Amino acid sequence: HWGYGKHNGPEHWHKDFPIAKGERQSPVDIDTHTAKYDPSLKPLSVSYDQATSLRILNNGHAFNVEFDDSQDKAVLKGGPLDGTYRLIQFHFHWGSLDGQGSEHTVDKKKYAAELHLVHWNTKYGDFGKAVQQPDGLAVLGIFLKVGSAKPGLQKVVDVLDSIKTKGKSADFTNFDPRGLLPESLDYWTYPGSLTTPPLLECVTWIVLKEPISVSSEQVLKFRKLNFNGEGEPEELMVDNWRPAQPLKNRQIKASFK
Ligand SMILES: [Zn+2]
Repeated sequence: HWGYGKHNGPEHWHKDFPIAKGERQSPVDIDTHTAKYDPSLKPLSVSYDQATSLRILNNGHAFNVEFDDSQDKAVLKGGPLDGTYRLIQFHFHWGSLDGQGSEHTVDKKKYAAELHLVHWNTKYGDFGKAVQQPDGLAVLGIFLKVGSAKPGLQKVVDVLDSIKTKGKSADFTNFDPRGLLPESLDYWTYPGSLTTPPLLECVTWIVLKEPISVSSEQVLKFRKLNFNGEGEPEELMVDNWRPAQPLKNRQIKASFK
């Protein structure tokens, strides 16, 4: 099955998921000089005050912090978006080394990791229906660099030992995703895809310009996770990122000058 090894990594995915070679695949390189300011964007609205986290799951390719998405509790609106998008989960992609790990790049620069806050358009009723639509999802992407600790990340880091291996979950209530955001909401946006199989072309990407800083120790804890299940050969969950895909007939827009 697909993964991030030599034998089953991104360069193989097209065999089972031909949309891997599609017209609007993600991630992409963000060429900051060619992105264009778009006056027509609306201000981004990130409304996370009423968020209800539920659980954290090691799904074998990342860990997802899952939310109650049965009401409009944690929603994204504005920016390029029409309508209301509900937070369903967030997860990260990260490297084996601090010099790689992000999926998007900025002028070819790779960050140590990238946070994806995944939201679905409430007009489509559930996530599964939303991923079948061209405007089904909105994913807020945030780069991570290594420097100072991120205090709002620590609660995530410290539960990771309980979900070391694929298929493990743990209760994860009362986590506040506001503690993962940078100061600025300036962003780039473009139409793209899921970055994991099934690679569906259903995402409006909103990638923040300002990275967050995490500590060495925090990223090192990400790197102790396992891709494998308990009782299978240990394979560290590292380098779980898809590289940049061709931009094709897309323009990246900026919210800022
Ligand atoms: Zn992701």
